[PDB]
Amino acid sequence: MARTVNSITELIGDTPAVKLNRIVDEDSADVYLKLEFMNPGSSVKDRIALAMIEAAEKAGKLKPGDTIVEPTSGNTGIGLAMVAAAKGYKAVLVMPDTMSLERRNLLRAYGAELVLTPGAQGMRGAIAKAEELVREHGYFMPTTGKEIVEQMGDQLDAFVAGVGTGGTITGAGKVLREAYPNIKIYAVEPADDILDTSIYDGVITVTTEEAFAAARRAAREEGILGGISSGAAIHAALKVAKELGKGKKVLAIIPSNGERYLSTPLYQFED
Repeated sequence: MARTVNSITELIGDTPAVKLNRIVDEDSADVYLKLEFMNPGSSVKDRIALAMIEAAEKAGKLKPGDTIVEPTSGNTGIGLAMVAAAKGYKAVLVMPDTMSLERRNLLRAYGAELVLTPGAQGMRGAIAKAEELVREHGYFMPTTGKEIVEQMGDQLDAFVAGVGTGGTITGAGKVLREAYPNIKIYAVEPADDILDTSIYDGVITVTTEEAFAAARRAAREEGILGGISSGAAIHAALKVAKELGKGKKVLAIIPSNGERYLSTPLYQFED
């Protein structure tokens, strides 16, 4: 059970699922939280970062020590910086200039080179700058479901995940529906020629207030400390769980750890 590997990237994935025992009413289905912050980069985005780079390698678009440019932000940026370092690639991350000095310290610690774009232009601005760098320098610019089946075994009634996890949802769903034909999949979002409906059955909207409440509660009562998007998923999972009722099972994705959001109002206290 104690494992030995050749690279930290091999640690990405196979995240554990923890059954909730206190914040769930006696009437609800059982709720399980898959902790993606258990990834080496501490977020579900370690997965997409690894996948992006492995696709580039498989496609012969990358050779040892090559430079890769990528317009990115948030947890995906951290994931790419870590993966690039472990793989030996030189990462040039084009990111909206909205992060703190310490975040830049983190990214640079992995050897990533940062190119900061206008904060007000968001990703569009980053994307534009990256395409610019490519034309000037010629830089190269480029499992969750399986794990869930293994962990949930023969039964899973509902799957819940934030829209911030994007393709993770999209990809895990194909596996889940095949293992659990009757499963319902819900995409969770901030309150703020046949159609394919396979990605999700319904959208669940959660207010920042509801999100804060759920994350604070799970942290206090279960010792599970997630970020804001995590509180939203928890609230959604509890909601769905109440409708399903006893004997049923719900699993939700916890994308990141609260330790990365201590400067936000999430765990802000009076003093």
